[PDB]
Amino acid sequence: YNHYKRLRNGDTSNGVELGKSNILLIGPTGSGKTLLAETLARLLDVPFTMADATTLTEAGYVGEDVENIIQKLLQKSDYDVQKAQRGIVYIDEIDKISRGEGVQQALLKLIEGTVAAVPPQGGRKHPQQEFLQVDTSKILFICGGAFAGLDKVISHRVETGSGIGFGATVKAKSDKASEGELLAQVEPEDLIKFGLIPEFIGRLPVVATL
Amino acid sequence: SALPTPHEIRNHLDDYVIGQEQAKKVLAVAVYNHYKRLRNGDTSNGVELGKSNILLIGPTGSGKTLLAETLARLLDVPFTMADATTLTEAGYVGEDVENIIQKLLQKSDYDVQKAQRGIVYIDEIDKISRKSDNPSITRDVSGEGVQQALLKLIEGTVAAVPPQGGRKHPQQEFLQVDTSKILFICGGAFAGLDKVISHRVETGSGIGFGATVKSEGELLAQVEPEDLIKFGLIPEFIGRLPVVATLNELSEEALIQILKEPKNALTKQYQALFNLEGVDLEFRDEALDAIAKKAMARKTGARGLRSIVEAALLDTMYDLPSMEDVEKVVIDESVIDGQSEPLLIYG
Amino acid sequence: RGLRSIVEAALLDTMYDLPSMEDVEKVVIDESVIDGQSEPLLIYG
Amino acid sequence: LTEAGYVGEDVENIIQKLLQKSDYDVQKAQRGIVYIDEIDKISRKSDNPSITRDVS
Amino acid sequence: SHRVETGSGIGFGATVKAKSDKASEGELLAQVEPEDLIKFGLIPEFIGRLPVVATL
Amino acid sequence: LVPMVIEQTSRGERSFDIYSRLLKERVIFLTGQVEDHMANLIVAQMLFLEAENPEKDIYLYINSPGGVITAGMSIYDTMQFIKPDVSTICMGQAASMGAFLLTAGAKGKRFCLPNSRVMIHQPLGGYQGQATDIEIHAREILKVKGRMNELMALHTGQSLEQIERDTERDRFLSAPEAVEYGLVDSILTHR
Amino acid sequence: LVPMVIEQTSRGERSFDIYSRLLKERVIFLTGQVEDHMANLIVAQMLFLEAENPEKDIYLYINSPGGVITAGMSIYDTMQFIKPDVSTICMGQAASMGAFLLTAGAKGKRFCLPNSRVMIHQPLGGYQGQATDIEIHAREILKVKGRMNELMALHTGQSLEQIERDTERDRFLSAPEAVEYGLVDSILTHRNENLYF
Ligand SMILES: Nc1ncnc2c1ncn2[C@@H]1O[C@H](COP(=O)(O)OP(=O)(O)OP(O)(O)=S)[C@@H](O)[C@H]1O
Ligand SMILES: Nc1ncnc2c1ncn2[C@@H]1O[C@H](COP(=O)(O)OP(=O)(O)O)[C@@H](O)[C@H]1O
Ligand SMILES: [Mg+2]
Repeated sequence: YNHYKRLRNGDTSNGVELGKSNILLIGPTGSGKTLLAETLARLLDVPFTMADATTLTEAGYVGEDVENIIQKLLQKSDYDVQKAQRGIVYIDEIDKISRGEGVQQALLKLIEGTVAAVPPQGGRKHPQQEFLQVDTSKILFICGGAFAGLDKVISHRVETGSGIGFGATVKAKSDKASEGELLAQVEPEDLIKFGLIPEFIGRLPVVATL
Repeated sequence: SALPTPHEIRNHLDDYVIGQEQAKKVLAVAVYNHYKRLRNGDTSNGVELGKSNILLIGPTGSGKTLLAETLARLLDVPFTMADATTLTEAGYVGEDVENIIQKLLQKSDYDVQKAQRGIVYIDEIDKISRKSDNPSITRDVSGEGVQQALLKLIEGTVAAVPPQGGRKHPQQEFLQVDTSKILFICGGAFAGLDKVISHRVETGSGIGFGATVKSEGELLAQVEPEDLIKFGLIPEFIGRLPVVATLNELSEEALIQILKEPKNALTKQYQALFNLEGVDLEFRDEALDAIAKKAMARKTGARGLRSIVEAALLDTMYDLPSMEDVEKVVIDESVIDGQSEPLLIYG
Repeated sequence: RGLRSIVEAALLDTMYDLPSMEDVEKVVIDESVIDGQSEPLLIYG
Repeated sequence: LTEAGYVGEDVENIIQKLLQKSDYDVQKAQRGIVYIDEIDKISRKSDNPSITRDVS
Repeated sequence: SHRVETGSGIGFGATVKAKSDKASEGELLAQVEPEDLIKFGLIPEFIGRLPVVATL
Repeated sequence: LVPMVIEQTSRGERSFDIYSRLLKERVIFLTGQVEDHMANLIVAQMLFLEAENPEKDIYLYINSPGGVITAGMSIYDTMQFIKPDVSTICMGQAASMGAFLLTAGAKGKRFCLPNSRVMIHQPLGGYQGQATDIEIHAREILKVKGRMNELMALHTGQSLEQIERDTERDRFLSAPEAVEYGLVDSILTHR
Repeated sequence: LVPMVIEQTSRGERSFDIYSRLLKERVIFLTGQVEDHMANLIVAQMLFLEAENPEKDIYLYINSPGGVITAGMSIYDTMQFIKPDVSTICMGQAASMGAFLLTAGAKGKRFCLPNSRVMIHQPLGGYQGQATDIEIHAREILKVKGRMNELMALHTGQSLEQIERDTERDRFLSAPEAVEYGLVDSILTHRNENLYF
């Protein structure tokens, strides 16, 4: 609502620029991450595309790969720059790239906002200038992925730094209720230990946990 | 058509940046000189003005990337921002160093004559430094291989740029761009440089009896080229970058200023969001101090601030549109902690 | 190339405030300026 | 420059630049001068066996 | 194989697996999931458009 | 031999010794006779754990037939000096010094296994020399015995007189007996 | 067997020994009998720490029944030589040499644990041979006793006569007795109620 409310008032005459807030979705597999993004796109008639970070982990010509995402959105958007700029982008398996620092650096530039050149309506050959210039600053990006190791990290911090002794609470029966409450307490510090980049976390202030 | 003085440029930077005086002076002086060197394109005299490139050094969340963005707002000439981590040695599939100029052309509507007069900010330059060198007899692609390529680019040479989103190949569809007049601002958050500086300043003689025994921003302000050589930068690269500007770390007081003093301050952004919705938002001074401590405790710097505010006002922002007859919202220190909810005034 | 760095640092402050300054016709750089003990001498005319 | 088949560039490109200066007058280029800077950047890393080919 | 095989143990009680129990492509393609196809080089969205997976 | 153990971190798999892996989880072992070197090692582990995170509880496992007193007191003083609560667990047995350290743990964090066996007795000593030095050394061991009994009574909550009567000779106690004596808070029968 | 610990540095994780990790925090341990080798090791550590940071205080924990004197003098001289204030702490016990080193710490930075016990006595020695050599060795140990007593009086602030009377035979002292005798400055009963550091 907030992201689109800003687009509704693009000018917002004041001495204030409304910075975009992206979302980070944490949860297990099949918990409904992609469905939430898709359902929003159905509710709000905007183009929705889906990308996978693992495919992009190659770290070769990342600019072309990240730009392709935008190109995919334009096809669904019917090559409408205005409609495409309002689109929703969902990125999956963002945890896998963490340890690919170069991948994160390329991604955050796309998340922060940049101008991308996409060839118009395909074509055999077209001049540089003809390429459409779309801005990613106005596009909402949702990053998802399951962080299995992260749960243990939170426990090591929030709870006693144990897990091997007698007193250690390892009464784990795969209930997953403890894991859900523990992930709710997720903070940027926990993601840092998992391998994410602080710059990337700062561009994903909103953290939703399934 | 008088050019803006550095004082004017610094005033513009102050609107968005807080706490970096030396870096602001350097950038303002560099930009002013840049405009002067371009104005006298003919330069009818026996002198050719040579550019002085900048080198920004500062911890994360200090304002390096932000300073670059602010210049773009007040820069007539094309400004582009690039990342050095992608860049790879020619012949390798990662990326090439000519892509930078390509982005610059896009900002100038592919007007070569307008790009040569541009400014380029290269981020994450420290990543290229040989930190854990472990000699590269096989190859050094992400590090020393990139510095070597940039040398002529910074110094000034014609660069073959593909038309758009292409890589170099036998194809002759290349337009030549000259970087002799392009200004480069290489910014990197050098990690461990302070230790190198301290070693030089506190080298001492030995450890025995006969031997003699001897702030981050203040320590970094004593940076010399030799400190950078040991960090993994070729002497040639520093020569290309004469100027050096240090950025001190953000204190708790600075974070409080960042919340309200800037033109695009976090507090002002949310107030505008509520104001267009018909509601008034007020942040108490205690709340701002509380937010700064939370960010400092989490070691998230200024970036963390957006998250603290979003979480605090999540419940309020959810119920506010449906809520009616609500004219003002007040945030207290307790709200940031989560013990209490923000106070609402009904009219 | 080192020379460019030294000259830039010594005149960094002067270049910043020179356009704001008025009635300044000459700037003199002494040996002390390089060391940092003193500041450039400005002549007003 | 690269090793005749890789993405970077071709050595012949040099001559192309030379022709540009001579307005594509071959006879005027064949007698030209060329300066190859950063020639130390292309060198084996003190390795005679050359385990892998150095394209750059 | 990597996804669904955890290897074998070493003790007495552990179940040692020989080459004959390698579980090759025959009877191993039914367990396939979209994640395996993506690693093979297909697009995730492409798989979603083809829900039916007839295995021979 | 000490078997190595791999710990799966975020990216870098780390090889650890079986005893170092547990130390990373705030677990210390006190095995064998109590001497100065092993005691110094335990003290170093306590100090290191305190520096890392002083608000997390520490665990000390005890299987020892006892030993010198000075070393045991150093361990005891360190546990009462640091901020982290030192949870003592008895495995196998805990003699005089082991028991003094066992009962010295944080209140409510002293455990013992069901088949464990605790033993308490008066200090031991001796001297050979002139009568003057003998009289001096006798007072010292006597002062130590009185001091030890006071501390034993303070942690168990029993009467100093009762402790003195029970320490005149070797006294054995099972896990249930220790629970009713105030030595150990609770027994860990199962998980 | 000494456990190995991991330290998270800027470059990455690094493995260190427990005794070395503590040394990184300016902490030295003097355990067991005082000999030349262990004393030489302590000397090396003190010098290394002084060069690292000559302003910060060095903590030295002492749990030993004493030993050779010469080895102790080397450690003592090293402590009085370096600029850093060597904070001495008593764990378990401190015999003649241990006590001499304990009281030799920096003024106001000498601590003892509540249940520690210090012991002081005159030097021990002996020789076998001709009467001439016996007299020589006797005078030397006597000079050592005089020098040791003088230093003990200087640090504790007591009178040389009082020290001589108390060192003629084994004298035991607890933490409170040491404080009133001048061997130690204060006691360390806890970390979060004294904050002497
Ligand atoms: N001096 C400052 N004034 C105002 N806002 C600041 C300042 N420093 C940091 N910030 C805030 O922190 C955010 C991130 O700061 P950046 O300067 O972009 O980080 P950085 O300097 O690029 O460090 P890197 O690029 O991650 S190594 C900005 O978007 C601002 O909101
Ligand atoms: N809460 C839910 N309600 C309805 N369907 C769900 C829900 N959660 C998951 N699904 C089903 O799971 C699929 C999407 O799973 P998803 O969350 O995208 O997995 P992952 O998070 O691993 O990508 C959809 O086909 C959808 O039908
Ligand atoms: Mg940066």
